[PDB]
Amino acid sequence: EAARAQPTKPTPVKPNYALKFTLAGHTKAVSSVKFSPNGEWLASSSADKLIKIWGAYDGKFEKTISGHKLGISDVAWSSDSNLLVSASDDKTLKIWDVSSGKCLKTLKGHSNYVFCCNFNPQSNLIVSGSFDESVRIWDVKTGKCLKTLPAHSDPVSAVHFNRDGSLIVSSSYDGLCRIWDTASGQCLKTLIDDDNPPVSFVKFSPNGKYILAATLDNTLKLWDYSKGKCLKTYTGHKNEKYCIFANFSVTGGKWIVSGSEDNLVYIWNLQTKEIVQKLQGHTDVVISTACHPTENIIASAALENDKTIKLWKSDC
Ligand SMILES: [Cl-]
Repeated sequence: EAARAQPTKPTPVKPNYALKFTLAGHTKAVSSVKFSPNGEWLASSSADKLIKIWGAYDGKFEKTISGHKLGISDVAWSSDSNLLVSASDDKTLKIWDVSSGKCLKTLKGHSNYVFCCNFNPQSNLIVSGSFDESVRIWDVKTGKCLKTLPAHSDPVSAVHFNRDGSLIVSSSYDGLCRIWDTASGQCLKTLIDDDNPPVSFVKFSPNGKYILAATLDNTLKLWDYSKGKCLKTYTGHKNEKYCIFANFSVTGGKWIVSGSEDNLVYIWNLQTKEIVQKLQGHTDVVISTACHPTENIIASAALENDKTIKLWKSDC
Protein backbone atom coordinates (compact mmCIF):
# COMPACT_ATOMS: atom_id res chain seq x y z
CA GLU A 1 0.00 0.00 0.00
CA ALA A 2 3.05 2.33 -0.01
CA ALA A 3 5.97 1.91 -2.43
CA ARG A 4 8.67 2.28 0.28
CA ALA A 5 7.05 -0.48 2.38
CA GLN A 6 7.25 -3.02 -0.49
CA PRO A 7 10.48 -5.05 -0.91
CA THR A 8 12.40 -5.10 -4.22
CA LYS A 9 21.95 -15.83 -16.82
CA PRO A 10 18.55 -14.88 -18.30
CA THR A 11 15.96 -17.62 -18.06
CA PRO A 12 13.58 -18.15 -21.06
CA VAL A 13 9.98 -16.99 -20.53
CA LYS A 14 6.91 -19.12 -21.17
CA PRO A 15 3.32 -17.90 -20.99
CA ASN A 16 0.84 -19.47 -18.59
CA TYR A 17 -2.50 -19.13 -20.39
CA ALA A 18 -5.31 -20.56 -18.26
CA LEU A 19 -8.98 -21.00 -19.18
CA LYS A 20 -11.16 -18.21 -17.79
CA PHE A 21 -14.46 -18.50 -19.71
CA THR A 22 -16.26 -20.72 -22.21
CA LEU A 23 -18.71 -18.82 -24.42
CA ALA A 24 -21.57 -21.01 -25.67
CA GLY A 25 -24.60 -20.09 -27.74
CA HIS A 26 -23.83 -20.73 -31.40
CA THR A 27 -25.74 -23.76 -32.72
CA LYS A 28 -23.22 -24.76 -35.41
CA ALA A 29 -19.44 -24.54 -35.93
CA VAL A 30 -17.88 -21.21 -34.98
CA SER A 31 -15.77 -19.91 -37.92
CA SER A 32 -13.93 -16.79 -36.70
CA VAL A 33 -13.43 -14.73 -33.54
CA LYS A 34 -11.92 -11.23 -33.46
CA PHE A 35 -11.38 -8.74 -30.60
CA SER A 36 -12.54 -5.16 -31.11
CA PRO A 37 -9.60 -2.71 -31.52
CA ASN A 38 -10.79 -0.92 -28.33
CA GLY A 39 -10.43 -4.20 -26.39
CA GLU A 40 -13.98 -4.20 -25.05
CA TRP A 41 -15.56 -6.88 -27.21
CA LEU A 42 -15.16 -10.18 -29.02
CA ALA A 43 -17.18 -10.84 -32.18
CA SER A 44 -17.80 -14.38 -33.37
CA SER A 45 -19.18 -15.68 -36.67
CA SER A 46 -20.72 -19.10 -37.28
CA ALA A 47 -22.12 -21.69 -39.70
CA ASP A 48 -25.43 -20.94 -37.89
CA LYS A 49 -25.68 -17.66 -39.93
CA LEU A 50 -25.24 -15.53 -36.80
CA ILE A 51 -22.71 -13.11 -35.40
CA LYS A 52 -22.47 -12.83 -31.62
CA ILE A 53 -20.87 -10.11 -29.51
CA TRP A 54 -19.32 -10.95 -26.13
CA GLY A 55 -17.51 -9.01 -23.40
CA ALA A 56 -13.76 -9.43 -23.91
CA TYR A 57 -12.88 -9.51 -20.18
CA ASP A 58 -15.84 -11.41 -18.68
CA GLY A 59 -17.05 -13.41 -21.71
CA LYS A 60 -20.57 -12.08 -21.02
CA PHE A 61 -22.98 -12.55 -23.93
CA GLU A 62 -24.04 -9.15 -25.30
CA LYS A 63 -26.08 -9.63 -28.50
CA THR A 64 -26.82 -11.63 -31.62
CA ILE A 65 -26.59 -10.03 -35.05
CA SER A 66 -28.56 -11.67 -37.88
CA GLY A 67 -29.35 -11.22 -41.59
CA HIS A 68 -27.12 -13.44 -43.70
CA LYS A 69 -29.08 -16.16 -45.52
CA LEU A 70 -26.30 -18.80 -45.30
CA GLY A 71 -23.39 -19.52 -42.93
CA ILE A 72 -20.58 -17.06 -42.24
CA SER A 73 -16.85 -17.79 -42.63
CA ASP A 74 -15.31 -14.54 -41.29
CA VAL A 75 -15.97 -11.30 -39.43
CA ALA A 76 -13.79 -8.22 -38.91
CA TRP A 77 -13.95 -4.91 -36.99
CA SER A 78 -13.50 -1.31 -38.19
CA SER A 79 -10.66 0.63 -36.52
CA ASP A 80 -13.12 2.62 -34.34
CA SER A 81 -14.79 -0.59 -33.07
CA ASN A 82 -18.16 0.69 -34.36
CA LEU A 83 -18.63 -1.49 -37.45
CA LEU A 84 -18.27 -5.10 -38.42
CA VAL A 85 -18.04 -6.73 -41.80
CA SER A 86 -18.97 -10.41 -42.34
CA ALA A 87 -18.26 -12.82 -45.21
CA SER A 88 -20.89 -15.40 -46.09
CA ASP A 89 -21.75 -18.45 -48.22
CA ASP A 90 -24.67 -16.30 -49.49
CA LYS A 91 -22.06 -14.62 -51.76
CA THR A 92 -22.29 -11.27 -49.93
CA LEU A 93 -20.50 -9.34 -47.28
CA LYS A 94 -22.56 -7.30 -44.85
CA ILE A 95 -21.52 -4.18 -42.96
CA TRP A 96 -23.09 -3.96 -39.50
CA ASP A 97 -23.60 -1.22 -36.97
CA VAL A 98 -22.40 -2.95 -33.81
CA SER A 99 -24.44 -0.83 -31.38
CA SER A 100 -27.80 -1.40 -33.18
CA GLY A 101 -27.16 -4.81 -34.77
CA LYS A 102 -28.45 -3.37 -38.07
CA CYS A 103 -27.14 -4.27 -41.51
CA LEU A 104 -26.00 -0.96 -43.05
CA LYS A 105 -24.80 -2.29 -46.41
CA THR A 106 -24.85 -5.57 -48.30
CA LEU A 107 -21.80 -5.89 -50.58
CA LYS A 108 -22.78 -7.79 -53.73
CA GLY A 109 -20.40 -8.73 -56.50
CA HIS A 110 -18.72 -12.04 -55.67
CA SER A 111 -20.08 -15.00 -57.66
CA ASN A 112 -19.39 -17.64 -54.99
CA TYR A 113 -18.93 -18.00 -51.19
CA VAL A 114 -17.16 -15.06 -49.55
CA PHE A 115 -14.45 -16.57 -47.33
CA CYS A 116 -12.38 -13.83 -45.68
CA CYS A 117 -12.62 -10.10 -45.03
CA ASN A 118 -10.86 -7.16 -43.38
CA PHE A 119 -11.09 -3.37 -43.02
CA ASN A 120 -8.06 -1.22 -43.81
CA PRO A 121 -6.61 0.94 -40.97
CA GLN A 122 -8.43 4.05 -42.29
CA SER A 123 -11.59 1.86 -42.40
CA ASN A 124 -12.78 3.55 -45.58
CA LEU A 125 -12.11 0.24 -47.41
CA ILE A 126 -12.90 -3.44 -47.00
CA VAL A 127 -11.00 -6.24 -48.74
CA SER A 128 -12.66 -9.63 -49.41
CA GLY A 129 -11.55 -13.01 -50.77
CA SER A 130 -13.88 -15.56 -52.35
CA PHE A 131 -14.29 -19.09 -53.73
CA ASP A 132 -14.73 -17.20 -57.02
CA GLU A 133 -10.89 -16.83 -56.92
CA SER A 134 -10.98 -13.01 -56.81
CA VAL A 135 -10.02 -10.36 -54.25
CA ARG A 136 -12.43 -7.40 -54.14
CA ILE A 137 -11.87 -3.97 -52.62
CA TRP A 138 -14.98 -2.14 -51.45
CA ASP A 139 -15.89 1.42 -50.49
CA VAL A 140 -17.28 1.31 -46.94
CA LYS A 141 -19.33 4.52 -47.31
CA THR A 142 -21.13 3.66 -50.60
CA GLY A 143 -20.89 -0.16 -50.55
CA LYS A 144 -19.60 -0.12 -54.13
CA CYS A 145 -16.93 -2.48 -55.37
CA LEU A 146 -13.95 -0.34 -56.38
CA LYS A 147 -11.62 -3.06 -57.75
CA THR A 148 -11.85 -6.77 -58.58
CA LEU A 149 -8.39 -8.35 -58.59
CA PRO A 150 -7.99 -11.56 -60.60
CA ALA A 151 -5.80 -12.74 -57.76
CA HIS A 152 -5.78 -16.55 -57.69
CA SER A 153 -6.68 -19.78 -59.53
CA ASP A 154 -8.38 -21.37 -56.52
CA PRO A 155 -10.40 -20.09 -53.55
CA VAL A 156 -8.87 -17.10 -51.69
CA SER A 157 -8.15 -18.31 -48.14
CA ALA A 158 -7.10 -14.98 -46.58
CA VAL A 159 -6.80 -11.19 -47.21
CA HIS A 160 -5.15 -8.62 -44.93
CA PHE A 161 -4.08 -4.96 -45.12
CA ASN A 162 -0.69 -3.84 -43.82
CA ARG A 163 -0.33 -1.21 -41.09
CA ASP A 164 -0.87 1.87 -43.30
CA GLY A 165 -3.32 0.23 -45.69
CA SER A 166 -0.94 0.64 -48.63
CA LEU A 167 -0.66 -3.11 -49.33
CA ILE A 168 -2.96 -6.12 -49.33
CA VAL A 169 -1.66 -9.66 -48.91
CA SER A 170 -3.77 -12.55 -50.27
CA SER A 171 -3.40 -16.35 -50.12
CA SER A 172 -4.98 -19.31 -51.86
CA TYR A 173 -5.07 -23.10 -52.16
CA ASP A 174 -3.24 -22.38 -55.44
CA GLY A 175 -0.07 -22.23 -53.27
CA LEU A 176 0.59 -18.51 -53.61
CA CYS A 177 0.94 -15.55 -51.31
CA ARG A 178 0.49 -12.35 -53.34
CA ILE A 179 1.08 -8.75 -52.37
CA TRP A 180 -1.07 -6.07 -54.02
CA ASP A 181 -0.81 -2.30 -54.22
CA THR A 182 -4.06 -1.04 -52.64
CA ALA A 183 -4.27 2.11 -54.79
CA SER A 184 -3.25 0.68 -58.18
CA GLY A 185 -4.48 -2.92 -57.84
CA GLN A 186 -1.20 -4.23 -59.30
CA CYS A 187 0.47 -7.37 -57.92
CA LEU A 188 3.82 -6.13 -56.58
CA LYS A 189 5.21 -9.51 -55.50
CA THR A 190 4.37 -13.20 -55.33
CA LEU A 191 5.99 -15.19 -52.54
CA ILE A 192 6.75 -18.68 -53.71
CA ASP A 193 9.01 -21.52 -52.57
CA ASP A 194 9.91 -24.92 -54.06
CA ASP A 195 7.67 -26.99 -51.72
CA ASN A 196 4.66 -24.83 -52.74
CA PRO A 197 1.76 -26.35 -50.64
CA PRO A 198 -1.78 -24.80 -50.53
CA VAL A 199 -1.73 -21.57 -48.52
CA SER A 200 -4.58 -21.52 -45.96
CA PHE A 201 -3.81 -18.24 -44.15
CA VAL A 202 -1.74 -15.04 -44.35
CA LYS A 203 -1.36 -11.93 -42.23
CA PHE A 204 1.10 -9.01 -42.03
CA SER A 205 3.08 -8.58 -38.81
CA PRO A 206 2.06 -5.54 -36.70
CA ASN A 207 5.13 -3.63 -37.94
CA GLY A 208 4.33 -4.51 -41.56
CA LYS A 209 7.74 -6.03 -42.41
CA TYR A 210 6.77 -9.70 -42.21
CA ILE A 211 4.02 -12.00 -43.44
CA LEU A 212 2.92 -15.04 -41.44
CA ALA A 213 1.73 -17.79 -43.81
CA ALA A 214 0.00 -21.08 -43.01
CA THR A 215 0.24 -23.97 -45.42
CA LEU A 216 -1.66 -27.27 -45.46
CA ASP A 217 1.48 -29.30 -44.75
CA ASN A 218 1.18 -28.61 -41.01
CA THR A 219 3.45 -25.57 -41.22
CA LEU A 220 3.48 -21.89 -40.42
CA LYS A 221 6.22 -19.66 -41.87
CA LEU A 222 7.36 -16.12 -41.29
CA TRP A 223 8.40 -14.34 -44.49
CA ASP A 224 10.35 -11.14 -44.88
CA TYR A 225 8.41 -10.05 -47.94
CA SER A 226 10.89 -7.29 -48.96
CA LYS A 227 13.81 -9.75 -48.88
CA GLY A 228 11.51 -12.42 -50.35
CA LYS A 229 12.71 -15.04 -47.90
CA CYS A 230 11.53 -17.27 -45.07
CA LEU A 231 12.93 -16.29 -41.65
CA LYS A 232 11.23 -18.80 -39.36
CA THR A 233 9.22 -22.04 -39.52
CA TYR A 234 6.74 -23.25 -36.83
CA THR A 235 5.57 -26.87 -36.65
CA GLY A 236 4.17 -29.44 -34.17
CA HIS A 237 0.50 -28.63 -34.79
CA LYS A 238 -1.92 -30.26 -37.25
CA ASN A 239 -3.13 -28.35 -40.32
CA GLU A 240 -3.96 -30.23 -43.51
CA LYS A 241 -7.68 -29.56 -44.05
CA TYR A 242 -8.86 -26.14 -42.81
CA CYS A 243 -8.07 -22.43 -43.09
CA ILE A 244 -7.03 -21.83 -39.49
CA PHE A 245 -6.29 -18.29 -38.26
CA ALA A 246 -2.90 -17.54 -36.69
CA ASN A 247 -1.62 -14.45 -34.83
CA PHE A 248 1.32 -12.39 -33.58
CA SER A 249 0.88 -12.10 -29.83
CA VAL A 250 2.60 -8.85 -28.76
CA THR A 251 1.10 -7.73 -25.42
CA GLY A 252 3.55 -9.79 -23.32
CA GLY A 253 6.06 -12.30 -24.68
CA LYS A 254 6.49 -12.31 -28.47
CA TRP A 255 4.62 -15.40 -29.63
CA ILE A 256 2.99 -16.93 -32.65
CA VAL A 257 -0.48 -18.33 -31.79
CA SER A 258 -2.53 -20.75 -33.94
CA GLY A 259 -5.42 -23.20 -33.85
CA SER A 260 -4.87 -26.82 -34.92
CA GLU A 261 -6.77 -29.86 -36.17
CA ASP A 262 -5.81 -31.79 -32.98
CA ASN A 263 -8.19 -29.48 -31.01
CA LEU A 264 -5.40 -27.51 -29.30
CA VAL A 265 -4.24 -23.91 -29.37
CA TYR A 266 -0.49 -23.81 -30.08
CA ILE A 267 1.81 -21.04 -28.87
CA TRP A 268 5.42 -20.77 -30.14
CA ASN A 269 8.32 -18.46 -29.29
CA LEU A 270 8.60 -16.34 -32.48
CA GLN A 271 12.42 -16.35 -32.47
CA THR A 272 13.35 -19.81 -31.17
CA LYS A 273 10.39 -21.53 -32.92
CA GLU A 274 9.94 -23.70 -29.81
CA ILE A 275 6.41 -24.55 -28.72
CA VAL A 276 5.92 -22.82 -25.32
CA GLN A 277 2.31 -23.83 -24.57
CA LYS A 278 -0.50 -26.00 -25.86
CA LEU A 279 -4.00 -25.13 -24.61
CA GLN A 280 -6.28 -28.10 -24.05
CA GLY A 281 -10.06 -27.78 -23.69
CA HIS A 282 -11.79 -27.75 -27.08
CA THR A 283 -13.50 -30.87 -28.44
CA ASP A 284 -13.14 -30.19 -32.16
CA VAL A 285 -10.76 -28.43 -34.58
CA VAL A 286 -9.62 -25.03 -33.28
CA ILE A 287 -10.37 -23.04 -36.46
CA SER A 288 -9.72 -19.60 -35.01
CA THR A 289 -7.58 -17.79 -32.47
CA ALA A 290 -7.32 -14.06 -31.70
CA CYS A 291 -5.09 -12.05 -29.40
CA HIS A 292 -6.42 -9.15 -27.31
CA PRO A 293 -4.98 -5.72 -28.28
CA THR A 294 -3.71 -4.77 -24.79
CA GLU A 295 -4.06 -7.70 -22.34
CA ASN A 296 -2.51 -11.17 -22.48
CA ILE A 297 -5.80 -12.75 -23.51
CA ILE A 298 -6.41 -15.29 -26.29
CA ALA A 299 -9.79 -16.19 -27.76
CA SER A 300 -10.17 -19.59 -29.43
CA ALA A 301 -13.10 -21.16 -31.30
CA ALA A 302 -13.97 -24.63 -32.55
CA LEU A 303 -15.97 -26.52 -35.20
CA GLU A 304 -19.21 -28.53 -35.19
CA ASN A 305 -18.60 -30.97 -32.31
CA ASP A 306 -17.67 -28.11 -29.97
CA LYS A 307 -19.37 -24.84 -31.11
CA THR A 308 -17.80 -22.86 -28.25
CA ILE A 309 -15.39 -20.00 -27.85
CA LYS A 310 -12.87 -19.97 -25.01
CA LEU A 311 -11.05 -17.05 -23.37
CA TRP A 312 -7.63 -17.76 -21.84
CA LYS A 313 -5.46 -15.35 -19.86
CA SER A 314 -1.71 -15.27 -19.08
CA ASP A 315 0.60 -13.36 -16.76
CA CYS A 316 3.03 -12.79 -19.66
CL1 LIG B 1 12.54 -14.31 -27.89
